[PDB]
Amino acid sequence: TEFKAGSAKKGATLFKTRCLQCHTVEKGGPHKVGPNLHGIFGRHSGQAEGYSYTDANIKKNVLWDENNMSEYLTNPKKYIPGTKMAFGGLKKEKDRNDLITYLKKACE
Amino acid sequence: TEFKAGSAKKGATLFKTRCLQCHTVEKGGPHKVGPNLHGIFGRHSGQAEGYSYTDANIKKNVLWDENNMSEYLTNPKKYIPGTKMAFGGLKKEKDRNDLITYLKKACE
Amino acid sequence: TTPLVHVASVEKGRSYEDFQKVYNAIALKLREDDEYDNYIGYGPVLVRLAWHISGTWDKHDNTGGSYGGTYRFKKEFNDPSNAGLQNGFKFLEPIHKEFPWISSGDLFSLGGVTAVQEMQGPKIPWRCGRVDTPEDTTPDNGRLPDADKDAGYVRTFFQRLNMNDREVVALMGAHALGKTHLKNSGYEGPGGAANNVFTNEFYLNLLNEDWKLEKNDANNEQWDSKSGYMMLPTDYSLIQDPKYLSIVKEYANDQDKFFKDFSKAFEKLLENGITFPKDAPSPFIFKTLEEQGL
Amino acid sequence: TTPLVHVASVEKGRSYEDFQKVYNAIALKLREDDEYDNYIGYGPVLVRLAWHISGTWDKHDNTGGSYGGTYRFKKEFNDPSNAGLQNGFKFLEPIHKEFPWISSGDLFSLGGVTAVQEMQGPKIPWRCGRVDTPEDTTPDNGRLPDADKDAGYVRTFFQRLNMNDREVVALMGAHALGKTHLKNSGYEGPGGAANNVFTNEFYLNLLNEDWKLEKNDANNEQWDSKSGYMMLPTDYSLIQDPKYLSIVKEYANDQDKFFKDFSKAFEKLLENGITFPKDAPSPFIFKTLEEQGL
Ligand code: HEC
Ligand code: HEC
Ligand code: HEC
Ligand code: HEC
Repeated sequence: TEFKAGSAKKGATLFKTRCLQCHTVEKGGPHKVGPNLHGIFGRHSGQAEGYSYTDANIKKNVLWDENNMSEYLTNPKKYIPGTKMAFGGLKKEKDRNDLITYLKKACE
Repeated sequence: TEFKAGSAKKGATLFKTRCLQCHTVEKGGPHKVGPNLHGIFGRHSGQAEGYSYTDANIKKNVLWDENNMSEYLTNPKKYIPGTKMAFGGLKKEKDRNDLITYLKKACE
Repeated sequence: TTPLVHVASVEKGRSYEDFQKVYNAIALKLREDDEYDNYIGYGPVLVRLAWHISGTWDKHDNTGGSYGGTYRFKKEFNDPSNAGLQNGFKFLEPIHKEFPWISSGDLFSLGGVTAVQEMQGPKIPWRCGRVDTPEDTTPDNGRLPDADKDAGYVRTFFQRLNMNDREVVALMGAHALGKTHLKNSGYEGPGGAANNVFTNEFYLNLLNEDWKLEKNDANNEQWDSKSGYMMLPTDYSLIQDPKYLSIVKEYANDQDKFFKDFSKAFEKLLENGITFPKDAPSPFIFKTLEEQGL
Repeated sequence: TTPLVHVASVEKGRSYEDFQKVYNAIALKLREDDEYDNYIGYGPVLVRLAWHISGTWDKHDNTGGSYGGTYRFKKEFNDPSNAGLQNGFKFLEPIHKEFPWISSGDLFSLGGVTAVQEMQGPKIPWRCGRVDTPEDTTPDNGRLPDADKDAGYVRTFFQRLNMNDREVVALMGAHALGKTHLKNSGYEGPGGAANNVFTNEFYLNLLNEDWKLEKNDANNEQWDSKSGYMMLPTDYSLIQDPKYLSIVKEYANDQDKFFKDFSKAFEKLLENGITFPKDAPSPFIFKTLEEQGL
């Protein structure tokens, strides 16, 4: 893809620091602030069962893939107005490459 | 020390890319477009024999501080207006971290 | 003979655009070194650094504050309760070498303003004119608050900063940022799930979470929750005092109200002890890196 | 009925500051991804990109140019001449995603403009209004020059671009940037020591360095130097042409002259085929990151 692949070992380092506090990637894992990310790729925005999202995540309605995910992580509040997630955003391309690569395998 | 050390291997790969074309770190090595840098630390600006520095380089006349010489690589225009060295500059601390470390040992 | 007077004198030939560049230098370095403190960033420690130097102010004799920018000397950066702020200091030093003209006071205070804005916080008006003073003007130890204390000590301390209940509760919203480092202050853990983003989570977590008083590995006592968060005693006292509680409850519902109150209270904190001339320019409102396209 | 007319229509409600923000995004990514092509950067490939899409123009029927601009769809992306320019497109698409309002043609040319300035080149006035165009008008392959050729071929080719002797020598100065990749064009090596900074080294090395005609690993003959430099036959033909030789030695002694001549020439290039209405705003001169403290 136009969005390359990086180290999944470095991506986990990014996920443990910048993600794990709000999310969990294991199958049947617990939600915390944000919805569980297992099987997020190839899924709809905000369809995770049992938890309350904002009106934004539905009325955007994008299939999560390696491209728009990268677009969503650079400026979370630019891509989807009204989103709950409070995140500085990943401003470095390699950081997005590594993290999504880790997310690629972890949410399988 | 006011400036922390970095890796000598990554600085080598950065030296053989952004430097080696213009520069040699060997003792008694030939100048190319730029002067030979052997014994750069513990020596002031532009005393290397055989190379022609524009007077601007012979002007400032400062010992290369760790700590200065690394601030050189920030913007090789500002520090000494009118220099002949054409370089984009190192805008990342991790770059000068690895480079100035490699530029120590190989300068023996 | 009156308490000493600190008049704000703008740096020679310096204007808005010059200070906007200093902002950009700090705002870039924040994005640049993002690995600090497990990817929290230098943002929170720069907000505390601006608070720490401005928290030395005494309204009675007009001693201390951000004016002198005397935070650089052995007396005041080696204290017990400033531990960890050296990182914020080393952060602004390469930037000050870039702009040797700017005063230490204006640099530190701006560094606090910059951090808050880039963390997606409210716009904070910032004024220049702070003047560096000789080392004889350096204040003494213990003019900053103790973390193990109650609501009474908090209200009492902030009176010396001329801060009322409204302003102090707003200012405490900043403790949603960063964390406590056991190696530094003797407390451990963050206050919420967003450390590097400016939000009202502080007030939300305070009354929403279930808090238990426990002991850390420094033997100090802090309020911990099942979610892994923490609260200092001085922080937990805000829901203990009924007057503090209503304002806590309000900011939890209205984040916009919290932003506007914080901005005024934070600016006032940074501007405490400064006498601004009539010919002084209006307060600068700096553009975020997000508004400049970055 | 006559050649086509391409009218520049400014994107709805867009001004200079909007395009300045797009400039910044590109310029920051120039700053950020520096590891490309052994730390040369995306600079040379972006200015070649803006050239290659503007080099498709034919003054006779007014086909091609940056109005479309001729890049953005499938077939001609695959030309034998444009191999390696896919990295330029990959660079600009994430920027186009956060700026979907700007047209592809205005983005490609601005990429070329931004790359030159951030490489410490001259200020290049850039004008918006380029409008997206359907795939049915999509100029073919072989409308761009061949590197193995002589001076006469170059003069003849650039007549189609409305370029004269002085204008082509100025444009050729951009070949001091980056290198040739054997994998791509069948040629290998740089033209000088400084690849990622804009300079007159192209002209200096041209008449100073000792050149040898040598076969590369692609069995293509190029002019190689002892310092490890190289020149395309088309580049070397500039000192093979006496009238070209005069302009080459001029830019060698005077860099400022070349910087000003390139500015007009390069601005003319991306603007070829565009008819600007009289109400159209004056050409933008964007500020570099360095000017903004970035
Ligand atoms: C890493 C990318 C680089 C490092 C580290 C240094 N350079 Fe260069 N160099 C070049 C020239 C033409 C000069 C002359 C300077 C002048 O006349 O003002 C220099 C000089 C230096 C110096 C200072 C030496 C002195 O006596 O003042 C240092 C410390 C140095 N260089 C380190 C040539 C080039 C060049 C050509 C394109 C490049 C890419 C670099 N240098 C890069 C580096
Ligand atoms: C704290 C709060 C965070 C942090 C630091 C991150 N996320 Fe996660 N996130 C959070 C919330 C409250 C929501 C719901 C927002 C809404 O409903 O609109 C989300 C949502 C996401 C999504 C969308 C998918 C989904 O709705 O299930 C993704 C893809 C996502 N978050 C990923 C993600 C990544 C990769 C993070 C770190 C790099 C990250 N978030 C941080 C809560 C929070
Ligand atoms: C307007 C801002 C602000 C005010 C006012 C403020 N703080 Fe904080 N403080 C912060 C921020 C932000 C941090 C986190 C810094 C970091 O993580 O590097 C912090 C951290 C701390 C820490 C832990 C530092 C460490 O590294 O462990 C202590 C202790 C502390 N503050 C004490 C206090 C006390 C006591 C008060 C008032 C009674 C107070 N501060 C008022 C912003 C503030
Ligand atoms: C104003 C800009 C400009 C003009 C005009 C121009 N070029 Fe170049 N071209 C470039 C730059 C810069 C590169 C280096 C690309 C890189 O290093 O990624 C390049 C690269 C090339 C390459 C090698 C590409 C590769 O990846 O190996 C060829 C071949 C080439 N150009 C042909 C030509 C010919 C033939 C002409 C004219 C007769 C010409 N170009 C005119 C800017 C220009």
